[PDB]
Amino acid sequence: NRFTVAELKQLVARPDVVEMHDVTAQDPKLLVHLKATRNSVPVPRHWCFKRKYLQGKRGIEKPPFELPDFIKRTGIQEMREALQEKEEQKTMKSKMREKVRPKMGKIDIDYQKLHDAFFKWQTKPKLTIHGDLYYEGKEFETRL
Amino acid sequence: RLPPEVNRILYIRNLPYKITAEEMYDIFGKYGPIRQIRVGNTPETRGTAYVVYEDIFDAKNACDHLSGFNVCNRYLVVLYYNANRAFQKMDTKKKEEQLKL
Amino acid sequence: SYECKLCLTLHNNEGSYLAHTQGKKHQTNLARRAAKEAKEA
Amino acid sequence: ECLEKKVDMSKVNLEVIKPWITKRVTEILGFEDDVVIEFIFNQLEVKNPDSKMMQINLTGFLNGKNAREFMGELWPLLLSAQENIAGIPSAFLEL
Amino acid sequence: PLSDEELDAMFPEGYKVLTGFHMQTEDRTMKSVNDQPSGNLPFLKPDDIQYFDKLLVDVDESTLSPEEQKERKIMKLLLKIKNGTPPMRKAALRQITDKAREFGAGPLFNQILPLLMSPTLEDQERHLLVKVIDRILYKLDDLVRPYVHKILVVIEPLLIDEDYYARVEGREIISNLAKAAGLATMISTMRPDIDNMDEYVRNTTARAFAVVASALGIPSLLPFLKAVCKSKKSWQARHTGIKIVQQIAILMGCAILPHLRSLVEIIEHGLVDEQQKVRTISALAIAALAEAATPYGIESFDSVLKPLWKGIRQHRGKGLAAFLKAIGYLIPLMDAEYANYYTREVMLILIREFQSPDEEMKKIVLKVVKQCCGTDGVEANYIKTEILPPFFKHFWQHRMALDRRNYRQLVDTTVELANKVGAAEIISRIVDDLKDEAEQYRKMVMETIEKIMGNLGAADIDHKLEEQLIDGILYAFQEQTTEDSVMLNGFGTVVNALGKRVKPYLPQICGTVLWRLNNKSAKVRQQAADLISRTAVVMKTCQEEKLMGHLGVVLYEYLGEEYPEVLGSILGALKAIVNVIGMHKMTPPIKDLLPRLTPILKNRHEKVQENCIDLVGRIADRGAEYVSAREWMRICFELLELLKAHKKAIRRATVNTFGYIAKAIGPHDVLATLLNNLKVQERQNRVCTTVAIAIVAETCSPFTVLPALMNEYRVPELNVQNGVLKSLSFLFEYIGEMGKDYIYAVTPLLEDALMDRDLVHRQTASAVVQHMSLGVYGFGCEDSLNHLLNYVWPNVFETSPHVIQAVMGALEGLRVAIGPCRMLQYCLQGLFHPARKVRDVYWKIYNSIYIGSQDALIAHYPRIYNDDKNTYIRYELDYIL
Amino acid sequence: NPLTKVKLINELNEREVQLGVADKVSWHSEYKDSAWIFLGGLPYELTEGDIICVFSQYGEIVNINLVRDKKTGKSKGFCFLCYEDQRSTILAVDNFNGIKIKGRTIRVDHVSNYRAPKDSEE
Amino acid sequence: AKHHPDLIFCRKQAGVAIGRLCEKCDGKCVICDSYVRPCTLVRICDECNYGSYQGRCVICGGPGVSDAYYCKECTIQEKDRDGCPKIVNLGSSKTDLFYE
Amino acid sequence: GGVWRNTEDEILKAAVMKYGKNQWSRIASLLHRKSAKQCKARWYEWLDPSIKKTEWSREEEEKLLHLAKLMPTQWRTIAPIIGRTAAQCLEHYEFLLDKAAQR
Amino acid sequence: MTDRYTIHSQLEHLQSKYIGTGHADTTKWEWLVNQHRDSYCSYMGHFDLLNYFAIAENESKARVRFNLMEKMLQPCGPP
Amino acid sequence: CRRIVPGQFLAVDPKGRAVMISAIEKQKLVYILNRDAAARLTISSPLEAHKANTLVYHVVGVDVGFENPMFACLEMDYEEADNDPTGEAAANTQQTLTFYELDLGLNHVVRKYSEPLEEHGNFLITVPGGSDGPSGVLICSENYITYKNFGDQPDIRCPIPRRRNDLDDPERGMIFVCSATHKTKSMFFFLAQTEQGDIFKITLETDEDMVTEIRLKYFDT
Ligand SMILES: [Zn+2]
Ligand SMILES: [Zn+2]
Ligand SMILES: [Zn+2]
Repeated sequence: NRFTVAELKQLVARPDVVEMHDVTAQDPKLLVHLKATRNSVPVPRHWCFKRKYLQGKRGIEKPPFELPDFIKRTGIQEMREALQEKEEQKTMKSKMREKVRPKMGKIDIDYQKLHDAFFKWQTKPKLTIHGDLYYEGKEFETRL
Repeated sequence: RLPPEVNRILYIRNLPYKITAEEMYDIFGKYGPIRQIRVGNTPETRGTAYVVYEDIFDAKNACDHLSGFNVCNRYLVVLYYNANRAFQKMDTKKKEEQLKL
Repeated sequence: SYECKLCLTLHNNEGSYLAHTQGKKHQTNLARRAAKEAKEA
Repeated sequence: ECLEKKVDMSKVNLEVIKPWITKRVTEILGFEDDVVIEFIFNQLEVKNPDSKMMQINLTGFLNGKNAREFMGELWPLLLSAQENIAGIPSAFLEL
Repeated sequence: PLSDEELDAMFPEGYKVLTGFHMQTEDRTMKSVNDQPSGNLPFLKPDDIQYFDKLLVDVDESTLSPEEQKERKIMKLLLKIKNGTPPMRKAALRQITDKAREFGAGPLFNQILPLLMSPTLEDQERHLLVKVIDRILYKLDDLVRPYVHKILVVIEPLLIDEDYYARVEGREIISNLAKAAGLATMISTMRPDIDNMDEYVRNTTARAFAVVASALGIPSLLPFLKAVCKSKKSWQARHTGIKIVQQIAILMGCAILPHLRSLVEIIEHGLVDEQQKVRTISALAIAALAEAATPYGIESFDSVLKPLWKGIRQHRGKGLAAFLKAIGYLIPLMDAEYANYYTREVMLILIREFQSPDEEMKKIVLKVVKQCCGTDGVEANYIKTEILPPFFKHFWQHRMALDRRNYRQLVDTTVELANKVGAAEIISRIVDDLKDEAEQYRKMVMETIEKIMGNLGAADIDHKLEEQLIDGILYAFQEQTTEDSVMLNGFGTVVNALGKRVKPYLPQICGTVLWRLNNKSAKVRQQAADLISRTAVVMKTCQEEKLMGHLGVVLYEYLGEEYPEVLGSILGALKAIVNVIGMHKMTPPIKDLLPRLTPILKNRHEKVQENCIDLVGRIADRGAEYVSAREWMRICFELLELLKAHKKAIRRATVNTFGYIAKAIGPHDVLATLLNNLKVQERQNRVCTTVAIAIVAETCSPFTVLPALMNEYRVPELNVQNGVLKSLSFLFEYIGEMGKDYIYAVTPLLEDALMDRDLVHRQTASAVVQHMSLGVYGFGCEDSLNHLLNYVWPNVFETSPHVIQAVMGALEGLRVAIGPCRMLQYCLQGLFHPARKVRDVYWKIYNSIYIGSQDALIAHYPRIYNDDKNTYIRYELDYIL
Repeated sequence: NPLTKVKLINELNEREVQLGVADKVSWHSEYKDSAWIFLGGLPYELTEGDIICVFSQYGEIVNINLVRDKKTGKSKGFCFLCYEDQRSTILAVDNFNGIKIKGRTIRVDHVSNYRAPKDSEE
Repeated sequence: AKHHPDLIFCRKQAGVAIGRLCEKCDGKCVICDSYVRPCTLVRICDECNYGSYQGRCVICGGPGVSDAYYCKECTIQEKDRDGCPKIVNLGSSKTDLFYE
Repeated sequence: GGVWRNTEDEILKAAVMKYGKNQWSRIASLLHRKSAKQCKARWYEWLDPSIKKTEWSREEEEKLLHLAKLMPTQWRTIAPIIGRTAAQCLEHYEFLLDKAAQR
Repeated sequence: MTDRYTIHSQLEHLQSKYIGTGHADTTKWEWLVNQHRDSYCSYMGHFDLLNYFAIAENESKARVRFNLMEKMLQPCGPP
Repeated sequence: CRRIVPGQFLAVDPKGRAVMISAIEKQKLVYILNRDAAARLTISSPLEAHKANTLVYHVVGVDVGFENPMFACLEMDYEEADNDPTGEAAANTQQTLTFYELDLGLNHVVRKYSEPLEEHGNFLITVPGGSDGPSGVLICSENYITYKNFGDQPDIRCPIPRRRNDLDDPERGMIFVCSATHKTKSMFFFLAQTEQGDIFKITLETDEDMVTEIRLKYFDT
């Protein structure tokens, strides 16, 4: 009832896309035609996987976030890390003291630099085309 | 007097295993007449009995004054069974007039 | 959140990790890795 | 299958068909009802009825087998009556 | 009286027939039998040790073990649900709904159904059991066909239950069982419940026919009604069918109207029968169809008016009352001449039946007087000469204000009587009843006054009547017992209708309030403060501000209360003062009022919190100059502890207070407070500051909250990252079109969010991309959305409901912004994929794109070449000119 | 419908005892100057003497009126009882309602105008 | 609503009946359940607005105070031009809280 | 209630290891449900490392069979005498050896 | 007669009243004939596609409307 | 421009009481037009005329004199054409003219008449009636014009006149493109137009209320 990958490779004018699971469909010809259509993207590779597509990323420890330059040129990062380093040293007596007797003027940087950083100094990020589908690793293939 | 309580029944839990036949007949005929008893075969129901009477006041005399009574050394408890199901409805009965009344 | 690395297992809080020292003993299954590291005992 | 040759209730009478169906439902379920006679009545009120819906509603009451021969007897009498210009089936034209 | 055949047909199997003295105590043989079964799951009550008797022995499954124990582990499930802790309840409920296809219909229903037959139930236990029933109805479709009758004889008294929620649940579960089991099974099941002698099961079975007819439509089982209404062996079947018609007509409103005529052509075969009950319920069915129609189908009831006219001429009793209900419901449907002729020659019957002693006929004629006097026919002097004097003589009593269906109908008729006749003609006849020693009768008169004066007005009341009504409503306010607020809204409606004309009354009323405001502190103090909050509006429109300045410094320090129910009304009165009066011209100024509000903010009562933070928000957007600039910074920490209050009004007002605080004193100091509110471990405190981050983002200008919101993602915690992602979601949701400049800045954050291992980051980022796509629609920012959808699209495969509805919202939001073409290209080579789990999800995504924009896909379809037989080429778009 | 008015008059007294209504406005100041009470649902085996014996607990009925039919009947089910004092009618409508005598339950209501041969609801 | 997935909408044809919202659910959207950017009035059928069901809130079924609205996010997705979004059923929410 | 799951038991082990022995409020300040007294009860009942919660022997059983006959009650009195010291394992041994002597 | 064919409508999970959507086990000819009917309705709905299809032939507008209307029944062929 | 939602075809009662908007498939919506005392137009809820698996070819309004308004439309069922792969079931699925009567007293739309056609028609023409003439619809079809009106009037058929020996007919048919109804307050006529531009003067002349015969003639090019 199901002709195998041999005839499904020989009859189709574009045989460079057919897989071993394409035999078990209910209409393989229009399947491999839409697999050979112009601007479609494939199904991601984890429909047959059993790892829920990201639970294999157990032991890899990544850095938290790389800030862009137009935010780092505003000075909010150093002030935020300084106030966090000041806050981690405080006890509950101080954290209840400046809760009800607060000090202000902590960051108080300016209004114009953030305006010029998000409006004038806007940096275009590195985007990608529609065909760049996200598989599991995708950052250890920076060799290209 | 008391409508909302089903009668002609009495449920017995924590019955001794040494009951051959006689002690349930003795206890349940001490209080009055009896229809019959029901003794289980499952090792849970071995020790759990049903008993059906002929009179309501005998069932009240059993239930109101047998709760917390001591027997051979496995003390029993009484309840009222709730008749709710069956397995086969009966049909093709005549039950005519037959010149009786 | 916490992670056992040879286990490759998650733990939501502290006591979830520090009760994972008795079950699924891969710590004795590193004897195969030690035998690969050194062919003798 | 055989319940699909389309009919028209304007070409058939109704009052000669009712006591026969009363006698048949007396034979099937033993005793006499009046709600199923009016079921057949109200479903044959319409000019284009549904034989499959009749079969479902009569399979619901009966066992499932009796509705089969009931439809297989009630159908060709309606066909033999609607082929005639009078509206009487062959079981009542002869008798 | 029992025989042995019925005796062993009743009981199940598994059984067979067959002064004083003192010595000592002795060592027993360890009499420690298992009275309660082997565990802690619930406690077991002594009435539940019959049905749940079988868990009392340990199974230890061997040599007594067929498959059957798997089909009766549900006994333990019903035990753990019925009396267990709600985590155990929901665990057993999810387990039984996951294996309901495995347990079957036999053991499951014959263990569930006799449990609710016991007379020692609880309403919560019945709710949990019907929860088990309708959560196993989703899995047991087309498998409950023989078991319909045993379900219904257990269910049916839920339809006649006293509470409304159980009736709604009963209607829902019978509708679900009707959609599951079909139509012929219900008709073949509930047919012998018609000829039964019990009227309870007959009435409730007719209601069951009505609710399954509302579930499956009228003409599917309209021949059943036409069959059961015209049989002549007993009147109970015709009574049942007309009762079915009646509950269909009162159950579903106007969808019975297209099938009205084919339903009403039944009903004229009645009304001439030899039974009074059949004629009465036929008149009730005509009345129900006339109430349902409203006002359509007057030429379809034309075969009904003549026996109704004959019955109101020759018959008297309850049949006269049902005929009068039917005619009074039919006459609003009718044209002016015929309805006027039926109105003018029926009022003699109404005047004759005002002497009726029964309460139900009083209710019927009380409904008849409403609808029979509203169109054109009756005039003023006709009514005020002979209709209303017996109406005030015989119906305005104390017994009719007690029954609520008679309490509401009197005022609901008196409203239309005041619409037809006038205002002071009714009021001046019931204005002296405000000084009665009965609370409910004065409440009825007060509801009459509030509805007449809110519908008609107060121009018809002269100087010879207003002091009587004012003194009556003051005397009713002084001597009320319950905590109702209908008299409060009545006084407010009266003073709003008066306006300027209440000017020689405000010193007396305000002196009564100022003396009333102590009153033993036996909880009669919130009424005076609520009365001030109602009378705040009418004193400004009467040119009175000196007494406003008098009572402002009174309510400034009557807020030192210990009762929260009084303090909430004090804060509401001060709120109404701040609303109706300009804020900079009040004698309790904002300089010393908000610091008195700050210890009131530390009260955890919900009404006090609501009124307090609403007044704080009014100060924060209209009085932010009366501080030393340190107070708005020290209350925003206390506004964090103002959260986790369960009303949703406090939690939606407090974020606006945060926004106006940051508008006042700058979005750089309250920002660190709102970001420190993101490590709580508790919900309703991290999302309620997420909304506050959105409000500080949207009230004052952007680019003041966004760099630190980007910075907090570097903190290695789950809750702060989920908070900044959900704050971006509410940010783009609130700004909309202003996100055209910030998409390229948060795209490197959203790629790390969708790259992150946890699914919560990805569903929040899908919400961000959804609200962003709904924000930048039509602006030329399709490149970053096409970048982010390349990471959204592998997250379709998740099976959790929240993340799949989040990514489905993201897909239907990105459907329009980048175009349906890219969505269709993403759908392609995934439609006929052999794995069904990806297949059905990609087909339903294609269904959502198909229903969202069908014609836009017309230019977006690819080419499908021809097979041997059919023509698959769209030849029309192929050729050129 | 024939005996739900028993439940209605019972819910009236339950609402009076729930809301805490004093005796000056508890439904009996509206039916003053009248010792007549109406009965409903009486069985057909009741004579006038048995009705006197069952309702003379709170005072003897001064004026009895059974609905005896003209020629072919014996009774219908209604009755009028006129006591001495109106508080006896108060106690009779508050206490003799809801009881049953040989099957069918009975109901007590007020009349307050005049005796009628047939106006009420069977 | 989107908060409780067991709620189903009415989805019949919309007439000229303007929907209402109670004082507890004022400002809430029907589909997305948001507070900002109102664009389109809510039209419901005649069966869900009839008799005692007039002046009634859409979600909770309480007495209506303000008019009901659609958001602009529901407008440009055209979730306002579908069937009438009157919530009919009430299950596992505001029902068992009455018994507790 | 006091279910005393292992995730709190190992945290209590670490808290006894860090802080001390008669130092209970400071280690019950980090458990969200328990007070000092119940932690004392379990630590002198189950979490002390000198507790021989397993390995039932012959000599201690024959010691306690004519020690539970000297006093029928007072299992906590004889709990330092045996050395089992859990004061509930002695009760389990007593009822188990009386079930084995009856059967 | 019929045997075990009584499948009525069922649990209204989404109320898929819109024709042309399709389900998981949708065959090829079903979605292709819905595609061709959608294309024909796009042709007759737009005035401009009707103009573009009426330039090439010398037929009138109503002729092209009735031809593309009668080709809505079986545009592809028999199943 | 969907298949499901209405907008494609439109019909209205000539007295101005109701208006039907119709799609190609499955739904036709009816609005009731009234006027209130500010001389202002009022529109009620849309009535439903749902009929699944049914095409709509052209909808038109029937002129009735203070009667329940009727809407005539050509419908075609195709479920037997798609469920049967034999092909011949899609050849005997001929058109059905269907009348929808709006009961303003009962506030619904019901299928009153549904009569088949042995030919295939494209659009319809309103005929004015009431006190004016034989109220009905005219059906244009390939080489034919058809009168139908229900009850007792039979199907009056007239073949469409062709030119003498014009060189455009191997096997082709001939339809209309226009109706152009006109009422000159004495009689009423129709300046119909075919696809070549030949105007046809269609004029109804009836002795009784029943139609006798129809006739037409060449008017202009
Ligand atoms: Zn609401
Ligand atoms: Zn929305
Ligand atoms: Zn609706």
